[PDB]
Amino acid sequence: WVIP
Amino acid sequence: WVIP
Amino acid sequence: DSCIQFTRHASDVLLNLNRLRSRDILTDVVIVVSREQFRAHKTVLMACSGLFYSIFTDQLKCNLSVINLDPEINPEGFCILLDFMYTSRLNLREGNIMAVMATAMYLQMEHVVDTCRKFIKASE
Amino acid sequence: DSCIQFTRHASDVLLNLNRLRSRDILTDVVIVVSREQFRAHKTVLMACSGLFYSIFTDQLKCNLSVINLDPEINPEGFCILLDFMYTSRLNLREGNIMAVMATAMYLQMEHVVDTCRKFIKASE
Ligand SMILES: O=C1Cc2cc(Nc3ncnc(Cl)c3Cl)ccc2N1
Ligand SMILES: O=C1Cc2cc(Nc3ncnc(Cl)c3Cl)ccc2N1
Ligand SMILES: [Cl-]
Ligand SMILES: [Cl-]
Repeated sequence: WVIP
Repeated sequence: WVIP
Repeated sequence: DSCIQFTRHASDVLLNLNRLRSRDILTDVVIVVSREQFRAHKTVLMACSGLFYSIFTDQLKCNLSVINLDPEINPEGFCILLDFMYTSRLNLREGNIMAVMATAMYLQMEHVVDTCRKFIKASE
Repeated sequence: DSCIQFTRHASDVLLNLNRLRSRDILTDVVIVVSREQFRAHKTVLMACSGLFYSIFTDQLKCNLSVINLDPEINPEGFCILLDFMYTSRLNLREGNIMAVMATAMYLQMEHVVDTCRKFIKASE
């Protein structure tokens, strides 16, 4: 999971 | 395009 | 093999599937979550969820145009997860995390369940 | 927004759509290319090709279960492009490049046409  |  | 790979292809396919969903093109099922209805493509639901994969591979349920979810399922939690299926983006907030995790557990979306668990553990 | 994004989600969706195609699950169209037939999902074809997007948004053609392509279309070139649609991997070789480029031009798959043009230019 990432900060887009 | 890339070499997978 | 000796194939070449187009890095952005999967993301471009998913973006176009979401554009078809927004315009209600070739949607073949309505998911009923209490008073709320959500139109979608059976193939995308199966590709994202262990529950939908089981439902639409069943010889009788594969032909249904309407699927009713368990009454304990929250429509907003379902909406957030349906948006994630079609975009890869999850709108996870303090006010919805419990409903999102419970819906992801029911829908069998293990990567969502995992991040909800980690976000909750950090708040404890 | 304040969304989180699952990096591998689009790739995982496409992998599952390809698994459904291989098992012939919820395929809703057969593409006829001379003597050869290819089963697929209308939504994936539309998401990958300008030609299929135009065909399946047409009010009469959207309901057809069989689509016949132009007789000049090579079945192997189509097969390679159908595999690319469902995997992001293009099996481009000296022996098939001309057929793959001509099929990609017909199918309106601009990124494929682009790499074929570059691979051909390099060989000249
Ligand atoms: O957490 C998850 C996400 C998910 C998706 C699916 N889907 C498929 N799996 C295998 N082949 C096929 Cl053909 C599909 Cl469609 C099944 C289980 C789970 N669990
Ligand atoms: O080279 C290409 C690949 C491609 C795909 C599509 N597909 C879609 N475009 C916009 N919204 C939607 Cl809903 C879809 Cl399905 C249209 C044109 C082209 N050209
Ligand atoms: Cl997931
Ligand atoms: Cl393309």
